[PDB]
Amino acid sequence: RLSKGKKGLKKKVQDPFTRKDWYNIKAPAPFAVRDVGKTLVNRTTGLKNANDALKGRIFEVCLADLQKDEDHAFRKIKLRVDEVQGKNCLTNFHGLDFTTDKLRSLVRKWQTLIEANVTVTTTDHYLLRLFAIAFTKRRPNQIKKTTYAQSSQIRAIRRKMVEIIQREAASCTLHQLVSKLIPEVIGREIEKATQGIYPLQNVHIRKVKLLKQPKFDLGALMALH
Amino acid sequence: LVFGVARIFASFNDTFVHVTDLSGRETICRVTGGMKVKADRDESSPYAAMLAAQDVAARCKELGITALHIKIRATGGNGTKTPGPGAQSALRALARSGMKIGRIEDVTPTPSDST
Amino acid sequence: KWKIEPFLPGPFLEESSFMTLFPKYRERYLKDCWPLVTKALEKHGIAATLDIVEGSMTVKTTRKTYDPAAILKARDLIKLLARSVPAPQALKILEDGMACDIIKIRSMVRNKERFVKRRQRLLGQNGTTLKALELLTQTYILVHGNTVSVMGGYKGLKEVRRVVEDTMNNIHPIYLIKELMIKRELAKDPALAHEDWSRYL
Amino acid sequence: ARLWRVDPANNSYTCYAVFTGHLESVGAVALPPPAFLISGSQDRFVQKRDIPLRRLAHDKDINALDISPNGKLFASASQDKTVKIWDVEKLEVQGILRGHKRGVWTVRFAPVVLTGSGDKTIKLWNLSDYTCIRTFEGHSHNVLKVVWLHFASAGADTLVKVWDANTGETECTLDNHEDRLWTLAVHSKTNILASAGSDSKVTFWRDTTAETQAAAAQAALKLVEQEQTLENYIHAGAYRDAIVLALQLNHPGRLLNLFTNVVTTRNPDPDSLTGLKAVDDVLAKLSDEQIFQLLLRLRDWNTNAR
RNA sequence: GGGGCGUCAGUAUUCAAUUGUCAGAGGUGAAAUUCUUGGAUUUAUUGAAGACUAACAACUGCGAAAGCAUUCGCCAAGGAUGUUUUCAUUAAUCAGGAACGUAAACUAUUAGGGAUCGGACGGCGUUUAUUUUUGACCCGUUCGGCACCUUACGAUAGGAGUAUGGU
Repeated sequence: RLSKGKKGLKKKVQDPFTRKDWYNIKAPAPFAVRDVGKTLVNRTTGLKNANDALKGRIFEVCLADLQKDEDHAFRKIKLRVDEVQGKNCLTNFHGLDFTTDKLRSLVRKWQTLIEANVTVTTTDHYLLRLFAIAFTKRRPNQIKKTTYAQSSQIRAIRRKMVEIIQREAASCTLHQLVSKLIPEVIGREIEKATQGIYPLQNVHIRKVKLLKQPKFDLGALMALH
Repeated sequence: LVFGVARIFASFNDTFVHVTDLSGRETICRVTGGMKVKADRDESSPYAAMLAAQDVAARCKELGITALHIKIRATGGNGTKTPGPGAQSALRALARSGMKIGRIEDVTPTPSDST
Repeated sequence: KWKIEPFLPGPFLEESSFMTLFPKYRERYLKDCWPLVTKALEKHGIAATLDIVEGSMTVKTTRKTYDPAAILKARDLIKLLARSVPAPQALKILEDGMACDIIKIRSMVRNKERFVKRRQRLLGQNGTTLKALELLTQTYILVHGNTVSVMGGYKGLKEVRRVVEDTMNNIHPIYLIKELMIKRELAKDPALAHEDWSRYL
Repeated sequence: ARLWRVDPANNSYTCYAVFTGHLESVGAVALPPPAFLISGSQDRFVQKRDIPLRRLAHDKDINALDISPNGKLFASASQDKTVKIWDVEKLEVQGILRGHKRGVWTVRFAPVVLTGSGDKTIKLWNLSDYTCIRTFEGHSHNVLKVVWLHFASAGADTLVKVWDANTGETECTLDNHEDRLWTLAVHSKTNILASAGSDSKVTFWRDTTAETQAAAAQAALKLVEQEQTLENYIHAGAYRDAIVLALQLNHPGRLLNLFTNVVTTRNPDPDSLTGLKAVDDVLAKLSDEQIFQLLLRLRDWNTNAR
């Protein structure tokens, strides 16, 4: 009610929403829905055209509203945007992140998690990091409370994990990699092939991070959309 | 239903009701907690959060988004990792005045090793 | 300015749900303390299931939930029930003015025997210093292994945060309890409502 | 900073004098074609420049500047609780004010210097000793403007209050505005105050003390005249006009004596109600407020059995 | 999760830059110092630096002790087990000496059992396994070791008041 400021500090307020226009967002190819939202960006003119900012921004959106399935209430993906059309905003994959609620919801006591990081490069020369997490399977019809794998057994599990993710992510392009990440084929094959060393309760890939994209090609970027 | 992303920074000293678009870049409207209460003691209070959420929901319904995805956080580096009263009271007032809520997530900065 | 009213009256589009994982020794106690939990969460409008096969508590917002902070209350409730707070206290977080906090104290002492001594010093002789802290701060303190889980009002959360850090940093909790008793005596009379109280502690 | 002409009998307004000055914001301007200009600053660079020089004064941002009508003195006020008077012709310094507790906001010269500060106080200092002659309290926020009369001080507690210097106690207070109050202008001929602030309203006040003093004077004149004509009617025995004048003068200890006399006159008219036909006539021709006031005295006379 | 050297990450904090900002922010029981229209706190994205390695994390593991928790590589060393392995007293103990280095504050067996981890062996079986390896789970035997409980087999190791007279 009473102000607090110093002498001559409140400038005359200008309306900031005259200079703002909306832009619908379309998702790339392998996701089920395409219209995902709307972004309020500044009005374009000379001295910083707004398409530079639209090339700069990224979005973070969950997978439930993309696949229309609430099985994926976790695994928030990130979408860069590099292209613009008329009242449109075409996007591309940038990363895939869990929610910290599920990261707390997976860790139990008296069982081992095994973490593995790889820096793998796809055939389209995108470098990316894959962070996989894998919790140890408590075998039914057992009595002992702690399902501890030995340390050498953990090292063998991590070696097989990095071998699987390298051999099944080095061969495909980025669109096929996202199409394999969506129903979690990688974690299923790690679960299938590590059970001769120590059975694992659940293998997920908890993070995907795209580090460098050396190409801007509208041909493949529009072949997505 | 145009989903805007509401960052609610609920600390013990002041609450920040902040509304952005889906990007995170362009702030639509923010009302801090202390600009609605004359007392710095009661700056972080459920009444302050209720007033801030009512003003933010009024501005965003004048702009016509009428749907929010709410991300709640607190001081998380060496802080408390728990939201103050501002989070509960702001979410209550925000959905009590219109504003179909979408996805709720508590995105607190959790250090892997701080000090 | 500080009191909070109960919610009088579909505010959810995406059907929210949360999960937490517990071990077997908690699976027994949760299996025979669960109907109290699902009774109060049905009074709040949130469906709460328990899975003894995988070992998972789930909450999910139903069609007829109207309080939107109820999902945060329920998420904190299943976090504390996983972290072995007793069931009436975990259900006491569902009131309006309560909040929980977890204080990680294992990072504060490099040594091990010194850490065990300082944790037992925080717990006190026959629990008397711990329940004295609970009385003076209106909190529920549970010295939980490497962590300390406290509940209560936000003021009490801040004071027990300060007391737990100062107990781990070799200041005695009896000294801190004397400090809090002096602060209570000074805040009793509002004739000394705004001075610097450092001349008394 | 700049100097504009005001051409009243035209629509022509020009900004024909401009001053570059220093690198920060010109905070305040003072004026003794005009003589010259003294400009203050957001930084510590105070300057003085002629119309068709710099100096260091304080540590923080300075606030206000004021000239004497003869142009021999000049004082500057700032946030580091010092007020500085210096020689205005040369680059010399005449001294320093010792300090106003938190930070001084406005100075004023009397045609005696006035300092309004960042605390809820206001002081009157001299040239001779450079000490405060007077100190005043009573505000609830900053004061931010002190104006000479023909003194007044605004506040930041939305109240503007006037008082006098030789007495030193508060004369009057004024409570029109909304949230804040910033500045005060004055009519130079008569005493008219123009108060404005962060709120958009500007209020113009005029002095009425001379008018209400004249009204109270003529009221006491009429009072002593009609009180003596009441005593005259009592001494003469004109009970009628005595009773009318007593009901007008509203004091009843004589009205009761007139009523006891008129109901015991020892020679009553036979048709009359109270003995006198003229008192019957005025009791018939009483107004509503006089009837109600007479009833409010009648209950008090009816209490006494005498 | 023994040590050294390199390497790889992870957040968080600080600092800086780019935008959207647009009136406070920060502390406290209240305040104040301070930062704040050249835009603080906040929102997003990058970059650098230094630190540390959450949750897993234990009535556990390793090291003689202080101590030791990110991945991978290299370098020696060490423990226990097994062997169809060797010299046959080399050994035990410590005078002298030698290497590693803000705190305190409630305190010949015991006789087995239940857990625990490190081997080695055995196996009715569930899951790897498209079937053999092999591993996970369950069980038994055997050495070895941190700790629990029971039993001992036993043991054994001046203060407070009140006065009186001096100084």
